[PDB]
Amino acid sequence: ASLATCPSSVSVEVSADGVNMLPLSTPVVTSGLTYIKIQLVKAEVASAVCLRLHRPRDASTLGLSQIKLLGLTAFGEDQVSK
Amino acid sequence: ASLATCPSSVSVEVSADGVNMLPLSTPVVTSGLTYIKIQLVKAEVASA
Repeated sequence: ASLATCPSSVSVEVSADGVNMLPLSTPVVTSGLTYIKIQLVKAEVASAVCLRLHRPRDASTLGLSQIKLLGLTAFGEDQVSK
Repeated sequence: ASLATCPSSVSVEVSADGVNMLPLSTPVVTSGLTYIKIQLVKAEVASA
């Protein structure tokens, strides 16, 4: 409804062991985006994730609706050619 | 109310004589801006 409060850029840091927190890339810009998709080409073994959301371009507040964490569990063509 | 449709960048061109249309600068990004302000340091005599 009011995405003027959407963060300008978000920086994701992951932790397989849950303590060593390492960045993944430069903060991806998110201003003016209705649907935030961050694809991971390589599926990452993660126990802890830190989301550093930066201040919006023309706002001092953050308005958020839902966080989804899409992944696979341990037991939940090109792969043979090599 | 719904600024998801706000343009990403605007490129302003002026014409003192109204025919020779020429750019002023690189398009300034504007996505996620509620108030679009372009300050002109040197005031410009523009007809178009």
